[PDB]
Amino acid sequence: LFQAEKDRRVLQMLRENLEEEAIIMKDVPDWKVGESVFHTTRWVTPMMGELYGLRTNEEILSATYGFIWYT
Amino acid sequence: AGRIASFLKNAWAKEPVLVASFAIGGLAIILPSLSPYTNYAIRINRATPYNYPVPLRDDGNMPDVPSHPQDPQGPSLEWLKNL
Amino acid sequence: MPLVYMNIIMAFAIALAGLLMYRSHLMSSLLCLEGMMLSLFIMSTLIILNTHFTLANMMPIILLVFAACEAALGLSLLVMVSNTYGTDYVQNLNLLQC
Amino acid sequence: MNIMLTLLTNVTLASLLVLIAFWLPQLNAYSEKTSPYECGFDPMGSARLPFSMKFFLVAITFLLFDLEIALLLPLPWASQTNNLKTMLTMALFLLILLAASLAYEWTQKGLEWAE
Amino acid sequence: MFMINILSLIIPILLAVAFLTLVERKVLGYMQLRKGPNVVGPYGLLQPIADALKLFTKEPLRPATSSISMFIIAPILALSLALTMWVPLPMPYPLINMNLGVLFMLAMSSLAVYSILWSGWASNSKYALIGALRAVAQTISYEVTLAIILLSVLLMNGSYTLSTLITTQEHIWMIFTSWPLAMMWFISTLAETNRAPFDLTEGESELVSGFNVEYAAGPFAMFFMAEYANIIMMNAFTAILFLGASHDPHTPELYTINFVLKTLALTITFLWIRASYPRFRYDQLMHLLWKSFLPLTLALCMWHISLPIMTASIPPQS
Amino acid sequence: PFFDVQKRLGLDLDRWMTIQSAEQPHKIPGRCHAFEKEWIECAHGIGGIRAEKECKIEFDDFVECLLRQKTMKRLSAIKRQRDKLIKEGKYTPPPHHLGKEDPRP
Amino acid sequence: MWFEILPGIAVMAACLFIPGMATAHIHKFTNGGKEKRVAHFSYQWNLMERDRRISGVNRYHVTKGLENID
Amino acid sequence: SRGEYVVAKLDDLVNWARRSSLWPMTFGLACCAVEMMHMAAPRYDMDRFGVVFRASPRQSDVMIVAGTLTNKMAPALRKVYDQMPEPRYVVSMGSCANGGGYYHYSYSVVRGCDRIVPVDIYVPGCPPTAEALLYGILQLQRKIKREKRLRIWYRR
Amino acid sequence: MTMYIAFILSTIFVIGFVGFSSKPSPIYGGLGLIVSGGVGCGIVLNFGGSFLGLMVFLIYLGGMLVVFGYTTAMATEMYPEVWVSNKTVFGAFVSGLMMEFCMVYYALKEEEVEIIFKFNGLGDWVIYDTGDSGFFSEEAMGIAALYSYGTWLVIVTGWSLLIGVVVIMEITRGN
Ligand SMILES: CCCCCCCCCCCCCCCCC[C@@H](O)O[C@H](CO[C@H](O)CCCCCCCCCCCCCCC)COP(=O)(O)OCC[N+](C)(C)C
Ligand SMILES: CCCCCCCCCCCCCCCCC[C@@H](O)O[C@H](CO[C@H](O)CCCCCCCCCCCCCCC)COP(=O)(O)OCC[N+](C)(C)C
Ligand SMILES: CCCCCCCCCCCCCCCCC[C@@H](O)O[C@H](CO[C@H](O)CCCCCCCCCCCCCCC)COP(=O)(O)OCC[N+](C)(C)C
Ligand SMILES: CCCCCCCC/C=C\CCCCCCCC(=O)O[C@H](COC(=O)CCCCCCC/C=C/CCCCCCCC)COP(=O)(O)OCCN
Ligand SMILES: CCCCCCCC/C=C\CCCCCCCC(=O)O[C@H](COC(=O)CCCCCCC/C=C/CCCCCCCC)COP(=O)(O)OCCN
Ligand code: SF4
Repeated sequence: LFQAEKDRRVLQMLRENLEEEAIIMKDVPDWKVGESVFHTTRWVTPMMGELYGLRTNEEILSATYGFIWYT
Repeated sequence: AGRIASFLKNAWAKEPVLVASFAIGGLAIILPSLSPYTNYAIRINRATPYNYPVPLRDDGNMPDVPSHPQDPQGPSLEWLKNL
Repeated sequence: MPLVYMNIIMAFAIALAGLLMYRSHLMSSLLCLEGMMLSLFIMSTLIILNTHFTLANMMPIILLVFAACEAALGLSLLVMVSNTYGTDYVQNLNLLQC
Repeated sequence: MNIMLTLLTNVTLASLLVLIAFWLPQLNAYSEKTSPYECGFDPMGSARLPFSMKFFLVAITFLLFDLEIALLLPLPWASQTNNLKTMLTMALFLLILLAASLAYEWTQKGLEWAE
Repeated sequence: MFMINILSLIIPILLAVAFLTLVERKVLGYMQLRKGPNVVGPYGLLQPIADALKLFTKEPLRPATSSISMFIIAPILALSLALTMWVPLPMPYPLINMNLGVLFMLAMSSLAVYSILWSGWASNSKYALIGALRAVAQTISYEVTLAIILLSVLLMNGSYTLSTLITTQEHIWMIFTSWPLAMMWFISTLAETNRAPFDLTEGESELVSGFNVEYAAGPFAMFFMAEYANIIMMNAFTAILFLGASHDPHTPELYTINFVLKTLALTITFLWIRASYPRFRYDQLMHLLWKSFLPLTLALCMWHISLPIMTASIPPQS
Repeated sequence: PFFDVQKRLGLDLDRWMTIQSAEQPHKIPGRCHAFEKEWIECAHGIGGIRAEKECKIEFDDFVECLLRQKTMKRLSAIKRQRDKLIKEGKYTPPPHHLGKEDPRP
Repeated sequence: MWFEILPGIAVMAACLFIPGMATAHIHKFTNGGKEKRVAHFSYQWNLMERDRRISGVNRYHVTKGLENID
Repeated sequence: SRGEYVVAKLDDLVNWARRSSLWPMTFGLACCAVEMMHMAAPRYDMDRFGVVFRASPRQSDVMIVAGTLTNKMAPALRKVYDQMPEPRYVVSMGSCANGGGYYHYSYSVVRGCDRIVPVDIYVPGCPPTAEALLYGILQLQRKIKREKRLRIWYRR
Repeated sequence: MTMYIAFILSTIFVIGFVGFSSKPSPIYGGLGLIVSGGVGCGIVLNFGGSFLGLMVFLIYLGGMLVVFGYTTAMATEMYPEVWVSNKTVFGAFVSGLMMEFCMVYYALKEEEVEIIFKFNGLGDWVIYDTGDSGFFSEEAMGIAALYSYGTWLVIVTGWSLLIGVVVIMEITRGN
């Protein structure tokens, strides 16, 4: 169950980032929206700069150091 | 037979700390090789499920693989609860 | 590369420059050697943790061990030189020329 | 984050205590008062003169012995492996080599201080 | 709200240190057929307050030949580290929960020796230097043995988490399993805290005052506070390590009372020891720690590695 | 020079630690296990000279996984364009990118 | 006494009582009255974050029972 | 006035703290040091008054001159007096320290330690009894109780 | 850019390296190395390496203590040097600080390549894993694998330590 919820959460965050990208870079000369950086076409686990890139510093700080800093 | 006894007596009279250390270290070296519980410790370590057990795709001729966790097939931990 | 990586690399470069530029004391150069070892430890640990190379996690510890063997070696020499001159100055090591 | 706050609090409290210690009382410092203490008479030489270490070889050995404990500290986690026989053999080998090094230093008068 | 917890840990520790001094004086007095402080306050209960007030209103001296920065920094480091060592201790809940709390105490105790080293060297006087070098020798004597004893004892805990020690000793005290290690640990804690018969760094009869001979008033007070806080902290650590109080999750103050009573017993034993023995010689301390404690500790480390595998008794945690 | 005693005796003194895709304890994978596996299976048996040219795609993907330079470049460009669009004020980022989201389990 | 040493020991015991009970009470006060959650490993941290997410008030200790299944 | 009341109260607190914690330097010269030891002995137990010996001059408040001060020794006494941080007090115990005593007409004896340092209390006797030294110490405590530094500062 | 904690720690690391590389009295060099060791322990902790950071800090503290003891005996130098007691030491310290600041400035606002690669900043939080699994510590498991996987490493390390004891006792013999 945790795996299923994690998969949906990651996919939704990626989709939201894609929708915001489609709006932000509408008028950039030759920007192809949603372009991968890998030649391969298989699934690649996101980098947490890809998931929390367009979010506030509080949730970034949580997702990065919450477990380490929790005491 | 007679030299070692005198040497041990002198060592116990003069350096009991060294005699105790050597005896304890020798026991630590020898005893594990003569104990039936070392295998049990290995089995207990092997019984701990740190990772998820990934199921196998049923090909049709694996009788020993269970189809449900409560099915009689598969490894049993009954030896552990009685230990 | 992030800023932390180049900060560690810069620390290594600074410690190497400190070793290669002797002032008078051999102990100061040995401290620079230990600093280089420390920067190497930090760099290797950061790389291993970032990439989740699990087995390589034992590598930095080993790197520490042979660091001590280098320190204990150097200190030993610093004793002998001192016993010859009453001073650990590197200027006294000039009996052999090129 | 909480440990950082704790460290900052402790250091701040200690520094504040130093500040009150140095700024609350009345200070009358003159040269005789601040002179070094050597039981009523002036020191002959400097306190920055070399001071012989008679336990220097033990001090050097302490470095290697200190790295040995760093090697031995992951043993509680190592005891959870399936290859228990191998791990036990290697742990006993490491301790035996440490004991042998201690014995070698002991027998060759390495633990006796210099006179 | 975490700041309030920090204060609730820090202020009571300092109060306990202040009254420990009064207790120390009274215990020594009654063991010497006298009374000790009984005039300043009823039963001398106001004597520590008078001592604190007197020390902080007295003139602090800065020696002419001293190095000012290290001279001022060293007492700050001493007191700050002494206060910091308390945060991972479970009583029964720690202020800071660490996976490796034992290693944290080891490292911070190893860093607390520099306050005596920097203090002695920065005083720029001969007796202070002799005290600092005695501290160097003391650490060289006890460090390896203390670490190996800690590892051997914790092999039956399964981790370096301090709260797990409560679960380990739910039915029996660890002193019934490792009393030979407990004795060596107690002696090493005496050596680590610079307490009699191992108080060489001060050495009042030999070195006048040792490393802190040039310190006066408030900085001297902070050195004293750090030393006594270290006494209480180390005895609390020993009580957690070898005399495990039973913990009721719905009734934690029962554990707190039990743990405090055990810590007070160990501290009173420290004071009792100070009043009974002559001082060691520091070379004799090194020889005691390296020729007697070290071989037995190595043998017992091998034994405590082999035993859980021998009997199939390995603790749970990874 | 290299005397391959490990290959001759089948000893495996240090080969267990050379690559991150090689039998970790508790089957814990590396961050770039698939990329390294693909590159190794591409370059196996054909020699270094051929592997440097014919397995360049797999190696470039593996390096991108290891250091993520292109990913950081792309994210930096995205955030720079977003900052430019917001400074003159015609973006108005959505409420779920500001902390006003409704989280899912 | 010899029992005149007891008042000082009692004061020390009272002072040493305060840290543990203060920590326990503050843990109860700030964690919903039911003990502070321990996260030594990432699985427990994931559980805590999930509890915070599904709580609806952004507090992990706010526990949702079988009243959320319609 | 409120300020006068406040300075008087703070003055009383500081005086109480200083008189209740008097730390003499571990320092003796002659016969009188034996009676000083007997004052520290269980029968009198100076420690119960808050009076504790300390070796270092930097951690001391009182110098008890207990014995003859000779010419050879006077610079050392002056030096360890100067290294005491303030406030500091000196008690002159015995005839030799008070005025020279039996050795008043000697080529090598300082005729009283008050030629070298200022003295707060003089304790007569050759030697004074440990009870007499205790009386002198309590008199010094009373004298410290009388002093008014904060009031004098306020009336300045 | 988030809380700048890792960057601040790395900068203090570099500053301590400059401090002990300027080569003042070895007392102050040991102090600078101790500061660098503690700060590097903090850096490693901020990445999940609790054991490694604590381990290296504990090792360094012990090592520095021996160095202090040896400095008081063989590198004493009646007027020991601080960073402001000599023009050479102060110049080296200022040069190190200025070079560190210049490199940080060049790599921070812009994206410049110094030797190998370049940097834009972005904070070190970007390159994390997102991995969500485990009832153990990966670092602890990897370190504990030394006694099952790294038999060869244990053998060579133990032989080296024993040889080191023999070697130091041979070197310091004299005669
Ligand atoms: C327990 C731990 C926590 C405590 C929490 C409180 C922290 C307190 C801070 C610690 C310091 C305590 C010191 C107490 C006495 C004050 C000393 C100093 O500040 O006063 C004078 C400061 O005055 C200076 O001479 C200059 C004054 C003005 C010039 C600079 C200050 C500019 C501020 C503007 C003031 C104008 C009005 C402001 C209204 C808000 C210096 O006098 P000085 O003789 O050296 O020092 C000896 C003090 N004696 C006499 C008591 C023994
Ligand atoms: C052919 C050469 C022989 C003569 C020359 C001697 C020079 C070499 C020095 C010693 C040689 C021994 C090294 C052999 C490599 C050890 C690794 C291999 O043999 O297997 C190990 C077997 O090691 C066992 O512990 C027994 C060997 C240990 C021997 C004790 C130490 C003796 C060395 C003494 C010589 C070194 C220098 C002198 C020191 C005093 C562990 O196997 P296992 O754990 O199942 O599986 C691991 C893989 N897993 C994790 C995926 C499951
Ligand atoms: C929140 C706290 C902040 C500051 C912290 C500092 C600690 C607070 C101060 C502690 C106060 C305790 C002192 C009171 C003890 C007096 C005991 C009494 O017996 O003394 C009497 C006289 O007492 C003194 O005259 C007055 C003492 C106190 C005067 C005012 C106190 C005001 C303190 C308020 C706090 C101010 C701190 C400011 C900073 C915030 C006479 O006794 P004495 O003759 O000797 O003994 C003779 C022995 N015999 C009897 C056997 C023969
Ligand atoms: C088989 C397993 C062994 C490995 C495990 C050992 C664990 C750790 C113990 C070893 C640590 C290193 C010990 C160092 C060796 C010391 C050598 C030495 O020099 O000792 C001499 C002393 O000579 C000796 O070696 C002591 C006597 C012989 C050694 C001890 C006894 C040998 C083994 C006895 C126990 C064996 C089993 C017990 C028998 C049970 C009864 C049947 C020291 O005397 P001095 O310092 O010169 O004294 C000066 C002041 N007068
Ligand atoms: C079936 C096998 C299982 C394992 C077998 C284990 C059996 C163990 C049998 C022996 C165990 C003894 C452990 C004791 C370790 C040290 C003993 C020792 O030998 O040290 C002494 C000295 O040790 C001391 O006496 C220390 C002196 C300092 C004393 C300080 C105070 C005394 C202690 C007070 C009580 C301590 C209470 C500890 C427990 C507290 C709770 C944790 C050596 O000194 P020397 O006489 O000079 O001889 C060598 C030179 N020829
Ligand atoms: S006054 Fe009398 S008892 Fe005291 S020192 Fe002089 S001769 Fe001795």
